[PDB]
Amino acid sequence: GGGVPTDEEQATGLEREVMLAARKGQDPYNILAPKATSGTKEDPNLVPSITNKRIVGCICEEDNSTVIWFWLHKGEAQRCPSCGTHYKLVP
Amino acid sequence: QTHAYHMVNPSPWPLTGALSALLMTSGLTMWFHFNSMTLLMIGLTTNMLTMYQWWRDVIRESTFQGHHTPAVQKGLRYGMILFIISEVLFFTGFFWAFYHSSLAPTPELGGCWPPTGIHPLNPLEVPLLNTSVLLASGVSITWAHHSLMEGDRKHMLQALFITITLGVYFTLLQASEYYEAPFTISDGVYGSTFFVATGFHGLHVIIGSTFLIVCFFRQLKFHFTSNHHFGFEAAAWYWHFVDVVWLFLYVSIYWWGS
Amino acid sequence: YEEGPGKNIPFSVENKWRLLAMMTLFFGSGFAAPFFIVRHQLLK
Amino acid sequence: YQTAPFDSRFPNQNQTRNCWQNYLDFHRCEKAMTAKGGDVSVCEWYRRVYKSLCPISWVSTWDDRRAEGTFPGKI
Amino acid sequence: GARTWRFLTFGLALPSVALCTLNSWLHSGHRERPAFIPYHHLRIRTKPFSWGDGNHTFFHNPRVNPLPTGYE
Amino acid sequence: MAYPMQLGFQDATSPIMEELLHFHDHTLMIVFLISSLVLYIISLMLTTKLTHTSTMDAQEVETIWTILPAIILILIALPSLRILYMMDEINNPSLTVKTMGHQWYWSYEYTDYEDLSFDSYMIPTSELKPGELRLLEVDNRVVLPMEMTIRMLVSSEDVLHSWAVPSLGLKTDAIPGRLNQTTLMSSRPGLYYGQCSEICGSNHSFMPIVLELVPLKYFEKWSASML
Amino acid sequence: MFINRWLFSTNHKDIGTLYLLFGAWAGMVGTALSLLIRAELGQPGTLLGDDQIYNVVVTAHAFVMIFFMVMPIMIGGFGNWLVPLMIGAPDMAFPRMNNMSFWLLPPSFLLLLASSMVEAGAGTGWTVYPPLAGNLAHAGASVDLTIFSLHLAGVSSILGAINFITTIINMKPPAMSQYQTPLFVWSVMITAVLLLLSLPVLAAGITMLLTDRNLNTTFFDPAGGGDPILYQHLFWFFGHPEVYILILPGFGMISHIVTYYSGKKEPFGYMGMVWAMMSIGFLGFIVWAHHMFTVGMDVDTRAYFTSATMIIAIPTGVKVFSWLATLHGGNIKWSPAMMWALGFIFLFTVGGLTGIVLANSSLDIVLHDTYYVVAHFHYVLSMGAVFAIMGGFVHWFPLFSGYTLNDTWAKIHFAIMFVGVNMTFFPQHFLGLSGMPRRYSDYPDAYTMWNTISSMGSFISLTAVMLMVFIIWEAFASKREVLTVDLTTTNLEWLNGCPPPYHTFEEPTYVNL
Amino acid sequence: ITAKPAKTPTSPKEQAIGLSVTFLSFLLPAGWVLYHLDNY
Amino acid sequence: FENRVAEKQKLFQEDNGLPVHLKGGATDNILYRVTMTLCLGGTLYSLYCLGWASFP
Ligand code: HEA
Ligand code: HEA
Ligand SMILES: CCCCC/C=C\C/C=C/C/C=C\C/C=C\CCCC(=O)O[C@H](COC(=O)CCCCCCCCCCCCCCCCC)COP(=O)(O)OCCN
Ligand SMILES: CCCCCC/C=C\CCCCCCCCCC(=O)O[C@H](COC(=O)CCCCCCCCCCCCCCC)COP(=O)(O)OC[C@@H](O)CO
Ligand SMILES: CCCCCC/C=C\CCCCCCCCCC(=O)O[C@H](COC(=O)CCCCCCCCCCCCCCC)COP(=O)(O)OC[C@@H](O)CO
Ligand SMILES: CCCCCCCCCCO[C@@H]1O[C@H](CO)[C@@H](O[C@H]2O[C@H](CO)[C@@H](O)[C@H](O)[C@H]2O)[C@H](O)[C@H]1O
Ligand SMILES: CCCCCCCCCCO[C@@H]1O[C@H](CO)[C@@H](O[C@H]2O[C@H](CO)[C@@H](O)[C@H](O)[C@H]2O)[C@H](O)[C@H]1O
Ligand SMILES: CCCCCCCCCCO[C@@H]1O[C@H](CO)[C@@H](O[C@H]2O[C@H](CO)[C@@H](O)[C@H](O)[C@H]2O)[C@H](O)[C@H]1O
Ligand SMILES: C[C@H](CCC(=O)O)[C@H]1CC[C@H]2[C@@H]3[C@H](O)C[C@@H]4C[C@H](O)CC[C@]4(C)[C@H]3C[C@H](O)[C@]12C
Ligand code: CUA
Ligand code: NA
Ligand SMILES: [Zn+2]
Repeated sequence: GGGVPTDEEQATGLEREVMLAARKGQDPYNILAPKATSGTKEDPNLVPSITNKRIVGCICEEDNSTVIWFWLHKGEAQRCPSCGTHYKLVP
Repeated sequence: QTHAYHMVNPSPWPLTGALSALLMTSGLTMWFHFNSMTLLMIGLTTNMLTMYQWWRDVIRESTFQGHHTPAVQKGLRYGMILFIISEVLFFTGFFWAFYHSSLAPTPELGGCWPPTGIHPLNPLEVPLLNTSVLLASGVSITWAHHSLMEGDRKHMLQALFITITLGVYFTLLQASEYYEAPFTISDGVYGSTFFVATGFHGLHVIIGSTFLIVCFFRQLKFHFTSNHHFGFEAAAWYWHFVDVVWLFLYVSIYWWGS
Repeated sequence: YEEGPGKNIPFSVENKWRLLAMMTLFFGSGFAAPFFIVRHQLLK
Repeated sequence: YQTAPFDSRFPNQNQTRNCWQNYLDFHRCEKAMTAKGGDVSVCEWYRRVYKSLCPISWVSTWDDRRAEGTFPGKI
Repeated sequence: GARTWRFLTFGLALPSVALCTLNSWLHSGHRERPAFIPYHHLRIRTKPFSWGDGNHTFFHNPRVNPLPTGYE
Repeated sequence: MAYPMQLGFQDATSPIMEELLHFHDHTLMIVFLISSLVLYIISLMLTTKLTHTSTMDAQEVETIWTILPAIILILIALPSLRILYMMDEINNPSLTVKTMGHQWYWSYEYTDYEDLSFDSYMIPTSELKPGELRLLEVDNRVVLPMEMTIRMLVSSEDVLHSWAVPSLGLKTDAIPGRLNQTTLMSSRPGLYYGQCSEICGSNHSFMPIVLELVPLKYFEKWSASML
Repeated sequence: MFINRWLFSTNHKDIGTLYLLFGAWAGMVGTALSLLIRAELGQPGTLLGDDQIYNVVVTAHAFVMIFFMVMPIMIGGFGNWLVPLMIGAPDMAFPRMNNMSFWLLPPSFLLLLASSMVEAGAGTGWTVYPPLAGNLAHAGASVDLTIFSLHLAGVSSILGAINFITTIINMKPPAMSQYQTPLFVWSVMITAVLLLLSLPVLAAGITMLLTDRNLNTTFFDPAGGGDPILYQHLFWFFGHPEVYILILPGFGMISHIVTYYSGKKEPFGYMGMVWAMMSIGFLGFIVWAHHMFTVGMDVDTRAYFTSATMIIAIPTGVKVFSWLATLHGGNIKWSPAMMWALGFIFLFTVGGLTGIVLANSSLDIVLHDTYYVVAHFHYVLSMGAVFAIMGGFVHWFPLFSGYTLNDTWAKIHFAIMFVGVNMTFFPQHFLGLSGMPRRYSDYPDAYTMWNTISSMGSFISLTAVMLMVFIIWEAFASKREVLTVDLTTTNLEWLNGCPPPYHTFEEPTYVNL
Repeated sequence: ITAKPAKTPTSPKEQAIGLSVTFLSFLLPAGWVLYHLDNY
Repeated sequence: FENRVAEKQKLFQEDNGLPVHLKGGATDNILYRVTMTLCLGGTLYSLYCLGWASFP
């Protein structure tokens, strides 16, 4: 006894784009928290953007209540002004 | 946008809703004091038009346009939970009124509960039937839910139809008990607590039955998937809330208060 | 929609004297209302 | 008798039930005494206490309701 | 599963409704209305009702609901 | 009654009002000290060019900030609750008087022995006798025996009122269908004034209370003369 | 375009703007009402009429200041503008429902002004106690229009509370825990929980009053076995939480302003400040009967309500001391917003302490329904809630508008208001101790000096309100455009510029774990 | 905060006009009502 | 019945700039005009009713 559509058959618009991206392990709509690198100049945190700048929030140490916010610009890696952690924009 | 949230198209329904509230309140004032129903009937009409178009647009945005990502659905889940909590606290005020009056009956009542000259309904007659009906509807709506998750269109429809039929049965039984009751809303605090508490509950049963009927027609139109059906979950949560309020009324007003 | 200073508001700030008139009418009507309601109650 | 003494059944600021109970007790005792044709003077304590505690308008309203047949307490 | 909740719907829930419907059916029929007594805590009228002649409750039943002055 | 430029409580006429004055003195000292300490610490934080803007550890100091206030509240609660229970204590009154609130006057009933009742209305401003107080005098005062425990019972026959006599520490709400009890004991003869203390409509400002405290023998003859 | 933008909004900033305009207009109404009160009391005798016209003015004063000025400005205005920006969210969870929360308020306000125009008004007090508020002592439409006003404001705030709780729980960056959200965001979430739980109980109570008035119910009428004191319990079950609703967002704004103008990256003792606000919110539900110490409740009940009420001083003290510890070591900027916030810390403390005096049932016998209560609540509302609103307004006006205020004028405004509110309310302590009742149009002659001084104070506060309108005009008239804002690294709401674009965070913030 | 100089400077005379007009908009209507109370 | 959701998805995603409350076609405009006319007319009538009730 069937007759109920599935998300695979009937999901549309952004719901479907999220569904199809997650099957491929991709996160274009920023649903997941990114995992930090070591954050050195050699191994900077890689920050995707669809433009040439994005706001970073840096939780410098685990369980800090204070988030440090700054614009990251296309070009050379920038550093969190509190902890010095490196971030690089990947547009 | 590279987030998952819904930027809603500019909408007139918030304003029409706000104005329908002005027309219903000013309309009730005009009915209670100036002997006229005109404003009130305009407000009830605009309120129904607003609800229809607003929830229609929510279906357009979700089923037809795909804006209900998991993040959006999670927000609607919280919204409906919070709305149900607010309705619980509303009923809590009426239960407080009931216990206040009944635990310390004043001399005007004869210093007893039920008051002198009050002949309560037998809780083992229609009130017990109404209890069986709402509990039964809690079982059938659960059947409907599992049918939908298992992808069974025919059994979802049959279970949901049974659930609506029981909600209608309860409403007709309560209408008949209202008509047959030898006491009225003007029979002191007994009538006051009985009719206002059971009356708001009856209104919630009608609202919940309307929501289930909306889910029934959306199901007929294939709107729900086996995994995405928040309107059905929300109607089911609301329907359990209505059942649980009934169980508290039955125990408090009908049984303990008899 | 227009963005930026003086454009994210439902009133115009293009002319400071027209703005003074609009603000005068807006805050002035709020402040006046209770005096005129009291006058209304006293005149019944 | 000066006034109604402290009654441990009614120890709080709300004395409504104290007035009510003593009014009931007087009228129940009076009915029991008029019935067997006994003496209403055994009822005197209840009479003094309710007269001390109860507002005149309450007693007046209750007496009117006993005569009307609309008094809601059991006598 | 759906199968179990259907089993409960038809095997327990609707049989209960059927039995309570029987119970109510058997105890229906008009019981005899009590002597009218004009108790002041009942048939309250502080303001006329906004319908009818102002003196009838909304679901007034002439058989069992006396007015302030008694049964109609 | 209050006098011009008064800062504090009317002088105590009853032992419980005396107790409330001493309890208020103790509480006010605490309010003064905490208000003063906060203002002084604000002014201390704001009067140095020295800086320290790095993260500050909170937990040690939060012990002081919670314990010291907890101790201070206990030092208020102890005498507060001793007085609460002292007013509630069983006392054996010699006399019961009822007052009924009305729009806009008080009625009094003394029904221990005879049916004595009367209405008590404000003296209009234009009818004051020389030396009498605007908005405070009544035609018929509540005559009571001094140095005797009196049970006052308070109700209303219309809307809420509240029967208050500040110098005796008294305020009891007047609620229709309810009989509220308080006790009154005046250490002194004299005239003790109060004012309706629940919003009750057009003349809420204009239904005062005047107690007249006299020796028992005078109260008895007055009672007899008022039947 | 104009209708689509301002009547059909789904934008958190524009809706915040609508709330601030609405609240500003409401503040002018509430100010006029406050001056009529003080004009009546400014010399012995009768100015306007008897207690009915007077108490219509007093009642409307309270409803307007609470429901149309403070709640719309703090929650609807600052909450809608700042909450999404402070969590990097693109809007509220329910951007269309948000617009209905706003548009319910003009009609709510219209019903209150209708109450005052029909018959003789609702001269009930803002508590609307029966039987004075009943259909015998207040026959006709006035009280029903007041009830309906409260119903619409109730629905507005309930739907607003659902919106804020959902937004704050569901729409933060996925790496951001609740313990990485700013204190203002916490203050709004807790306020929203209080609204969600308290307003439905008010709705139930005023609905019972509506049915007693119009459908011959007797919830509050002893003739039917009802009890006027039941209404008081239902009202105050809402009413005590309501005062915490009025101050909590003010606490949140004070934390931000003190941190900012101390040159600090963070408030002292963040988790203590979260603990304190949650504690105050919880304790605020179990104390309501401190509004009922004279109604005749049992001694043990009075003992419980005394004790439970005093407990609130502990978490409140942690916040006051944490604000002082935030100032400690700061590079202090003596901005106008900092002046408001420092006035807040001191004057809120004084009103909180007179509240602890009132918490003592035995002393409350003599202080209840006197100007001592009026002094307590105007210290916490007219010098607490209002100082936090004025501080927040001057601090964030350049974010909202893209223009600067004249700081010298803003300091003048602060100085005048500071003198006027203290001159108004400090002497009311003396009137309370010495026994002057509440809701009086006239007083025994002994109370004349302090009533005279209080009324003179009210006129100074009027001068400050008039100057404030001029100061806002001068800012829009001059058009000084914002360039740089300091401390954006710990104040995300500023990082999109002044004003921010209509759409912010279309691309969300990057926050890693 | 830093800001640009005023795009449309408000001179002392212009400020006196704005302040005067603001104050009159509060004071004249209330003053008219209170002056006429006796007549009401 | 048959599943015609795909045909409603095409209609409501059509690139025509209409807001969702008008995107169904001419019937939406009619029901919008009826709603807003009753609301605005009703509100003007409520103001007339206040004017009337404001005097004895
Ligand atoms: C913003 C509004 C607001 C706030 C926050 C408060 C906060 C408090 N209020 Fe108040 N209150 C009102 C608004 C408010 N109130 C209103 C409007 C009324 C009248 C209602 C009506 O009848 O119309 C009223 C009435 C009212 C009454 C009833 C009085 C009566 O009618 O007889 C009482 C009784 O306890 C009370 C107490 C308190 C207390 C204990 C607090 C506490 O939350 C205060 C806590 C703060 C502090 C104590 C200061 C800071 C602490 C320290 C520096 C630490 C050290 C302190 C100690 C050791 C004591 N208030
Ligand atoms: C928020 C609440 C609040 C505020 C701010 C005030 C402010 C004032 N109040 Fe009142 N008042 C109450 C709430 C408030 N009040 C309540 C609840 C009662 C009890 C009612 C009852 O008994 O039923 C009361 C009662 C009351 C009485 C007692 C009446 C009586 O018992 O007979 C008096 C007497 O003087 C008084 C006076 C004033 C004065 C002179 C001010 C002045 O300080 C006001 C000065 C002006 C302002 C403070 C500006 C306000 C405007 C803004 C902040 C807009 C800002 C604009 C932008 C940000 C763009 N009020
Ligand atoms: C089968 C159950 C379904 C209920 C449907 C019945 C009627 C219409 C609306 C119902 C809404 C529910 C509650 C409102 C209050 C009262 C009605 C109680 C239920 C009822 O219907 O009670 C009847 C009385 O109705 C009366 O007065 C009727 C009065 C009609 C006008 C109601 C006034 C509206 C009140 C305003 C509501 C405010 C909402 C608050 C929102 C909260 C916002 C924060 C009982 O009849 P009776 O003849 O006295 O006794 C029987 C004797 N044979
Ligand atoms: C005679 C009585 C008159 C009184 C007036 C009230 C009368 C009737 C109201 C009945 C309520 C009907 C509500 C219909 C909602 C339909 C829209 C809907 O259900 O929308 C759903 C979202 O839920 C959502 O918004 C959830 C939205 C929930 C709202 C429900 C609220 C109950 C409302 C009560 C309102 C008044 C109560 C006050 C009483 C005092 C859409 O998402 P999905 O379902 O996942 O679909 C998408 C999938 O297809 C993708 O594959
Ligand atoms: C005396 C008479 C006074 C009565 C006054 C009546 C007042 C106003 C008239 C109301 C008109 C209602 C019109 C329909 C409103 C539907 C709201 C709704 O359903 O809101 C939803 C959110 O609330 C949610 O879910 C969960 C919440 C749904 C709430 C539905 C409406 C409730 C209105 C009454 C509530 C009273 C509370 C009773 C308890 C005291 C959707 O949010 P949107 O922002 O639209 O969309 C977001 C998009 O992503 C969707 O695709
Ligand atoms: C789309 C908008 C265009 C249409 C506008 C709406 C026109 C409606 C006008 C009719 O007015 C009505 O007239 C009735 C009688 O004149 C009233 O009943 C009243 O009088 C009845 C009998 O006369 C009583 O039975 C009722 O209790 C009582 O409310 C009724 O209330 C009132 O509404
Ligand atoms: C609480 C807020 C209010 C605080 C006090 C307000 C201060 C008063 C501002 C001036 O108000 C005006 O005063 C005039 C008198 O000075 C009035 O003219 C009246 O008196 C004039 C002189 O007798 C006549 O020429 C006019 O016709 C006559 O209307 C005029 O109407 C009124 O607007
Ligand atoms: C989209 C636009 C919105 C539509 C606005 C419609 C406005 C026109 C409504 C007609 O007005 C009516 O006038 C009747 C006068 O004939 C009133 O009758 C009522 O009042 C009468 C007055 O005598 C009484 O006979 C009765 O109470 C009753 O019939 C009734 O109150 C009122 O409705
Ligand atoms: C024939 C039709 C098919 C639905 C479909 O697959 O499109 C069936 C499936 C389930 C049926 C419904 C359910 O069986 C429950 C109801 C049973 C009643 O006997 C008729 C109405 C009733 C409400 C049915 C109407 C209709 O015949 C439905 C909707
Ligand atoms: Cu009687 Cu106030
Ligand atoms: Na006066
Ligand atoms: Zn960092």
